[PDB]
Amino acid sequence: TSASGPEHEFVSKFLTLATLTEPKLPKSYTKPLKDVTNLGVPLPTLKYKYK
Amino acid sequence: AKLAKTLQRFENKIKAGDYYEAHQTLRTIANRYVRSKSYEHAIELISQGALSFLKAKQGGSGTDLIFYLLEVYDLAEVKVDDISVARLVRLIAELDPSEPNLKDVITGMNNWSIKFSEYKFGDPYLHNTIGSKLLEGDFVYEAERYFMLGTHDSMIKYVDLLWDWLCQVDDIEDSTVAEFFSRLVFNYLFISNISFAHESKDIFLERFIEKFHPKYEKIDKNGYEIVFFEDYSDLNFLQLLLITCQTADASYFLNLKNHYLDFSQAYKSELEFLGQEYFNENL
Amino acid sequence: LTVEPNLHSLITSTTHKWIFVGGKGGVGKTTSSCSIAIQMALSQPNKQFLLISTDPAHNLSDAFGEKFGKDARKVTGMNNLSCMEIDPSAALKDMNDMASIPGIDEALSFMEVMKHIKRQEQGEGETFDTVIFDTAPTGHTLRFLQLPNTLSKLLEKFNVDISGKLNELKANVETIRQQFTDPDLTTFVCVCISEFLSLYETERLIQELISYDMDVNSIIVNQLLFAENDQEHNCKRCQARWKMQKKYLDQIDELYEDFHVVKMPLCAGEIRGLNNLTKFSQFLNKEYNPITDGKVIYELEDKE
Amino acid sequence: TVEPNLHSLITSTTHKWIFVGGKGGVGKTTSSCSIAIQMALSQPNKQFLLISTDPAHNLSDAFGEKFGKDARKVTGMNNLSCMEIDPSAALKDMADLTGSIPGIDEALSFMEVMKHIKRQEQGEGETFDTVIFDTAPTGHTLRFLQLPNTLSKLLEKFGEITNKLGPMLNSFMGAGNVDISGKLNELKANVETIRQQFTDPDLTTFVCVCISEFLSLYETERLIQELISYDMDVNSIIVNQLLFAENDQEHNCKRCQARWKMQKKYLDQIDELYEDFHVVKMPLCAGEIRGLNNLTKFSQFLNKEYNPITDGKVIYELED
Ligand SMILES: [Zn+2]
Repeated sequence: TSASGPEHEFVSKFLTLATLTEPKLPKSYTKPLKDVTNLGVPLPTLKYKYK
Repeated sequence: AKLAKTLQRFENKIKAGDYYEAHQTLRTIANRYVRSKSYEHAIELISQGALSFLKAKQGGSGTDLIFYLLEVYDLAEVKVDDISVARLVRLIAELDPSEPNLKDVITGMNNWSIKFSEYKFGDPYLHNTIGSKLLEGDFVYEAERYFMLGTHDSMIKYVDLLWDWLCQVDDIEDSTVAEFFSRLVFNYLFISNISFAHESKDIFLERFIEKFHPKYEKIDKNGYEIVFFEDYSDLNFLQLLLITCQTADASYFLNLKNHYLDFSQAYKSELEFLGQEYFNENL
Repeated sequence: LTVEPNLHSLITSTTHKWIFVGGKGGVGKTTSSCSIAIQMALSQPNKQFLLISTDPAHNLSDAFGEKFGKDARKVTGMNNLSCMEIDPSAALKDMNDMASIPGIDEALSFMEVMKHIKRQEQGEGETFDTVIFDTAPTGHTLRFLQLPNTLSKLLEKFNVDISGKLNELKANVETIRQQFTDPDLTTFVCVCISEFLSLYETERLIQELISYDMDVNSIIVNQLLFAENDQEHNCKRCQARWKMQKKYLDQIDELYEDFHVVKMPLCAGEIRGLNNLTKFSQFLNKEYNPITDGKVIYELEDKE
Repeated sequence: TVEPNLHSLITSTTHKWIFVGGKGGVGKTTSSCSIAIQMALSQPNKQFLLISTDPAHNLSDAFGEKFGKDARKVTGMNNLSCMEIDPSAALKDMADLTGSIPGIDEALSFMEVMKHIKRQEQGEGETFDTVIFDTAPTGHTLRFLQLPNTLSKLLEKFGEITNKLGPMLNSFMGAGNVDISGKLNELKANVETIRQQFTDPDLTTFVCVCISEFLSLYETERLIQELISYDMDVNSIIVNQLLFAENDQEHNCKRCQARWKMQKKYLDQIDELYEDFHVVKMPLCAGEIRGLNNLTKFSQFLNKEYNPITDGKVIYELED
């Protein structure tokens, strides 16, 4: 189970580094939809049909 | 007092199944109001008329009258507000999801809401209802977009369709879950709704855990949580990616990408955009 | 409730205080105004009715064969109908001599006529329950109904300071409009003839009235031949004319399905005096039937 | 002594364009047909074209033969041809500024009709000496006559603004800079050419058609004022559908007698308002007149006034 130790180490450390200060934009931040001016990028089509 | 009467004469003709006559009568009357610039009267008459055609399963007539309504909305410069949108919501309810013109009708409604509000992409509350209709017609990708641009309730509905869709997939995998999950993270990051990004992630990952029992441990630091998966590196990347975007710190973004070289390639376009939006990476 | 080709419901209505009659161009307007007034007075003996003309041609005096004017006079032979003939342009012009915005002229003109009516009720102790307004054939006399809206927008955008005057005038008109837009208090009966130009002008009038939020669902169609039915089929000229009239009657029936479309016969001798006017007027209340009622019409012509 | 007929017009050798117009079922098409026939009969050495732009195909109905986009001789005439077109349909078969600027739509439409005429002459269909234009009942088809003035004032405003600037910004802004302006000036020049002839009273006139009734009289005064504002010559009025009831009680019951009374009232008004016009008073015929034979018999009263005492037999012979 702990064979994924390498990636666990990285996640652990990275999370600590990032959360050392309050992230600039807080979790509850929402850009007012009135101000939203573009979509970002099309995501790929899924191979699976929806039914 | 006269308006109530002509709408009764009309709904008599509709109970009788005289749909051509009903449509004819209403059009004469509506036209006269439109011609005399009596727009409130036309709006009430037309909308009511459209409603009873739809209730009577006369899709063609009802849809035509919805377009007529939108024409008058545009003519009378009807601004997006609660009453304006409610007329359309009440109509969307009666629309058969199979109507051949569904997408046109919805685009008509949305386009009015763009022109007469300050939303580039249209009123969110309207989007919530439109989304649901589209999904009834199996127009999944269109529903996704409208929900994305919707309300809190739309976010819940968005998670539900995606979750239902993942469950429909016969051959589950490691990369499969991420194909669906990544859509919430990316889309809500694209519109900078961090709150919906977090909340959708939470709902989705909890359901994933409760159904598939993956191996995981919750890592918690300063009030933030990463669900560390043993077999879903994709999922780790996507969670850390979100928090990275919140910080707007290029070095964290770089660290994150350097660790997950494959995901950096896989999400190349998405990451270039996030780098621009959150970072400052314009070329 | 299916819409009867007569004015019965209006004639016996107890709620209407203002009945307007209008129509452009030799369409039997004055006869129609007079006939509506007579029918209402006869059907409602307990109420007092005023028939007022703002035509300068003194048309009501001509129609009844008595001299009417600025002072209300009972028509001889009636206990409950009075007539007035005024000229509001002339009344304004004398007032103005004694020294940009649409609807003003018309507002001040119509306030004058209201003033005169109210004054006439005061000085004779008889207040009128309903006024039948025979409107002037030319001009847009009710255009002032749009004023409160035009002027309210003007005030937002905003020597003698006229703002107070403007607001008072807005308030004055809004008071009128409250009653003129109430379908139970006020309605407009259109008068026309079964011909292309008249039908076109009637559609215009109706649209004008709808834009004022004035109730309109009555159309009197005059001068109908009913030529197939009289007998003495002699007159193929009349038969050909009837054919054309039927064409436009069909158009009216389809355009104004929800209106009271009342179809009135042509009478050879133009109808004058109380007696002839009441006999003819009855067909506003109960439809003329050419088969059965022809002899009534011929009596009038026969009498000359 | 301005004569109550169209004799001087009918025998005129100078007119190339005769317009006929009137709103509201006033006998317009019969009047156009009658004018064309009278001119053709009185001037056998000339070739005449009667053209309708009414989509109802009224001339085909009036003569009882099928006419269309291609000029056809009316059967029984050596000298008269008929055309029926639709300029809206011709234009569609052939943009914001057409809506923005008044007269443009009408200019391009009318240039199309003239183009079609000229082509029809050219492909061995004879050159026509005079065209009788049965105008469409609706719209302001000659509004283009105002265009050269509207457009000239627009080019001055264009000349004031553009020549303010540059030439850095002027040359950047101008790809095809002269081009759109070239097109406007060409169109202005095209219309001014037409106007030169349409405002020439010896080349062009408009005959109004009406009935002796209040609304028609009112619309006719409006029409006349419209034509004066285009500088179009107008001094002919045909008044149709007159009963002259006092002169045949046999055909004229008291209903008709009463109607005639009313008609006389408006005839008197016309006589006083249009003292200097040729006011031609035409009799009602009960049966609407169709075919060359009936149309030529009736049409003669445009040239020499109908007299109800003397000519009544001619009219009552068409009725049966
Ligand atoms: Zn007759």
